[PDB]
Order: sequence, then C-alpha cells, then structure tokens
Amino acid sequence: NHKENKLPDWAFGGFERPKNVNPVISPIENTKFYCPLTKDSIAWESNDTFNPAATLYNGEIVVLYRAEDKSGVGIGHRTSRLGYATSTDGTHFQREKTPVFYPDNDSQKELEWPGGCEDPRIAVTDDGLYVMMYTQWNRHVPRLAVATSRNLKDWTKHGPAFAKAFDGKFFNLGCKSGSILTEVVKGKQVIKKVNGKYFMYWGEEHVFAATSDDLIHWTPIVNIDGSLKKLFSPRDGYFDSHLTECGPPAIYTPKGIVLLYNGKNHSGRGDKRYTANVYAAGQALFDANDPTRFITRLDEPFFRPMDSFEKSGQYVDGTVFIEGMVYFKNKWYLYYGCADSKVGVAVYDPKRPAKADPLP
Repeated sequence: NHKENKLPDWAFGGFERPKNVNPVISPIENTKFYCPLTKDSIAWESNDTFNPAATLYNGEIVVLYRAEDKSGVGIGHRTSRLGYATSTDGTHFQREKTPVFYPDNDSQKELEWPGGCEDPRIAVTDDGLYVMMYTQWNRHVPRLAVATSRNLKDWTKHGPAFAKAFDGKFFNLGCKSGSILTEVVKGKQVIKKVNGKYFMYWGEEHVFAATSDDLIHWTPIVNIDGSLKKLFSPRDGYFDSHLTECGPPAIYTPKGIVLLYNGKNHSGRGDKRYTANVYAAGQALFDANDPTRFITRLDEPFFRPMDSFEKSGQYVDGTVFIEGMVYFKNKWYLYYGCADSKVGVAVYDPKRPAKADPLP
C-alpha cells in the first residue's frame, strides 16, 4: 500500500534474490590451510565467509570472499584471508580449498598480522590488470591497501594506497573500503579515467575520494587546508545515519556516476523504521563531468535484510553488506555479505527491472 520502494530512473534495481540459491558461499569446517605465520594448519574458513569482491575472468564470474577461522572471539579478533570461487552462471560457485590471498612473511606482515586481509573490492583495467582495494588489519590500524593480479590467484602486494601521497602524511590514516571508478565499454566493466587520472571513492564514516596516475599510489582529494574533502556524510533520521560506507566499484553511466554504498543505522540519530546498528544498501549519484560533485542519494535503502539466510542468532533482524558486482550475460549480479557470516547474490535485469525491497 505505502510500502512500494520506487527507484529513480538513474539507480540500479531491483536486485531479485533467485529461488533456492542463497546463501551461495557458507563456512566450511573440514578445509585446512598451512598458515606460514602461525606455522600450523588451520580451518581458515570455518567460522565466516562473507564481504566478497566480484569480477569477470575468462567468461566466468570469480568471487574472492573474506574468510575467517575461529582463532578469536568477536568483532575483528579472527584472521581474515581471501577465498577464491568461480561460477558459470553467477549463482553456483566452485571454491578452492585453500585461500589465495593472506598475510605472510612478506613486506606487509606488520600491517596485516594478525587481523589479516579484509573486505576486498576488485576492478579490472582495459588490458586485464585486476586491481584489489582491501583492508590491512593488525588489531591497531586499518589501512586501505592495493594488490594487483592478472589471474586473480597470484597477487602482488603494493602496500597502503595512501602510503606516499603528500610525503607520507596519511600513512597512519585509519581507512578502508575503496570503490574505483569504472564504466561498461563494449559489454565489459573496466576501470575508467576521468580528467586524465584514475578515480576512487573511499571511506566508512564519510565518502571521500582519491586519484592516481598508476592505480597503485593514490592521492586523497583534500581541502584548501589539507583536510580530507568530505563528498557526503551520514544524515540524521535516515538508514545511513552512522556510516556511509563505499560498496562495490562506482559505475560511470549516461545519467551520471553511481556509487552503491552501505548505510549503518544510528541508534540515537537514525531511523527506527529500520534495525539499529546494521547495514542496508543505498545509492548515490555524482556528476559525470565532475566525480566529486554530489547530486543526490536514495532516501530509502534499495536492498536490505529480507530472508533468513541474511539473518542469524547474532543479528536477529539481519544485516547485508554489498561489495561485489558483475555485468554478466546482460544482467547485473550483486554479491554481498550476510550477517557477517555468509555470501549472498541478487540479480538486476535491465530489460525487465523488478521492484526494490519494499519499505518496512
């Protein structure tokens, strides 16, 4: 009656959850991995498999999922490693039994041990260079870092994204969640340049931005006084009242640049229509000619917890965190974390758009 969640003509959606497919990736007890830092075998994906990256490779959808062992108690006390899975249809995945990206006795050990490597986002260049933006976690400072690959298995760690910018001014900056700007060209979503440089939206507490000449060394967009330039922020009385966290890579379209993001509801300044302290997905629109120029955002989340697989004993009313997205066989596949423990998929079909999740 009053629960119809109409989307404006610039937004993606609705993303419909296919019947009997979810969750697509869940924790596995039996799979073991020899951790070079722990010096012992561990059930690296026995507790949680969530917050995934997604991309296209060899006519197949590849997903890298954040996996955690039972090495700790609660929030950020386990070790995160990235699992690898491939799919021919976007709904059924074939996983490897060992992680493809993890902390090791390499140049990033101090930054990645013992929290590991979290929440990946992957975009690909015109020529097949996959660029991963992920979080380095050592239980002290979270850092947005970069890793490159050509086969999505053998990764090269380049360290924190903002390590060199302005003489190392932001090396110790606590940050995460980087959504590189992309565009669909000849049926393929690739990293796009604007104004001569590569571009990225990033942040958890606010949506910031950054540019780069080589996709490795990023320079944050700053104000006259050198402070980080806030593009938009959490707002009172809405679902995105505590956090406005970047989701999958941003997409340059004819109507403008769309950033799909995750909003966390504030318990004191949020909207009680939605669950407190959990995530629901939103979308923001930026000017095509100026990517830092905010136009608008959705007043209601387009995707939120609806089914039991997106819920748990820990999160009774559920929580979803969008992070992977692939244009495959003329449809959009959205990959997201479910209750910080499973991976889910939802599909948007441009030729027959479904309704978004209804309002509560």
